[PDB]
Amino acid sequence: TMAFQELSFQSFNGKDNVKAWIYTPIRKPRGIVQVVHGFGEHSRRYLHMILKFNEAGFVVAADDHVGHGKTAYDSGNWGDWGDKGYMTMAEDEHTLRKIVQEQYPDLPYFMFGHSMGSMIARGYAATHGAGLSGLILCGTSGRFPNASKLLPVLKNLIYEGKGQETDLSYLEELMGWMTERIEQPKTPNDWISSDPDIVADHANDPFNNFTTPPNIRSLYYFVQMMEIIVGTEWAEKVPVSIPIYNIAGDQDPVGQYGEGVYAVSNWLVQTGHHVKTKVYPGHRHEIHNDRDIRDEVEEGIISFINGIIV
Repeated sequence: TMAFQELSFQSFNGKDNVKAWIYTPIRKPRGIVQVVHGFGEHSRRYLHMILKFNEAGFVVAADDHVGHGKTAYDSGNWGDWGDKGYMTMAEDEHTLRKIVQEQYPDLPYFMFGHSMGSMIARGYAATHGAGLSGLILCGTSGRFPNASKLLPVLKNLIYEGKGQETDLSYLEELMGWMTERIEQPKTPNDWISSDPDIVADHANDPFNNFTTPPNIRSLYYFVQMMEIIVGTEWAEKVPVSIPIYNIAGDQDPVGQYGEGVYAVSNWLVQTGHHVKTKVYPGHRHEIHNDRDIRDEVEEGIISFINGIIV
């Protein structure tokens, strides 16, 4: 058996080589947690959480998705998720899962996803959820504003040959509203946290994407991933054998300031799932990075997982 590992595998899109890591506990492993990062960030922002999971006895698997992190940094491809459709990221998560479960075949397996990573996790739980012991969603979305609107527009642009073109105005339409509750925001990303130092670190980290907006087909995929997970029509597809932990800050626009986070919990409860929810008052998107609650947020996830393994 192997401990800390660097690995890589070919993407579902057939062109990108996905960079990934496995972190193992020193104690006898009790479970696996697969960590799925969000839009424009990367998996090594999560080292603090990963080490907490390691010290709880959990193996941790994480990759940098196509267009992100070391995957984008090594290839130079920051703006194209490829030509195989919106499930590309969920399929790459499935590949990493099979790799880590080949090394640890008999452990309870949990998936954690933050932001777009919770959208990937939610779609994954509806397509590959067989075998999951638990699902943790952080900073997830309800019905995301303007997403329905851009879907046909982007789809038409694709069939017109514009798929690999880049246009910043579509992302700004999708995302530009998100500082709306913030008095005088210094940056368009101030909604990630009310701590300016976290926003500045996010901006200064070269493995986050501040160079290239995603091209038109990649934006299409993003909006598809937002829309395919909406309502009980999505929730019914998630096996009720998977309990769900749903956490967010109530100043977070992604989840409509607590309302859409509880809407998602309701969709799942309505369809027969066991759901535990926790909304942290007065916090924006990245509750797991806010330093005044970070330890509490991580302990809550571990306590949820321990409750299932027990």
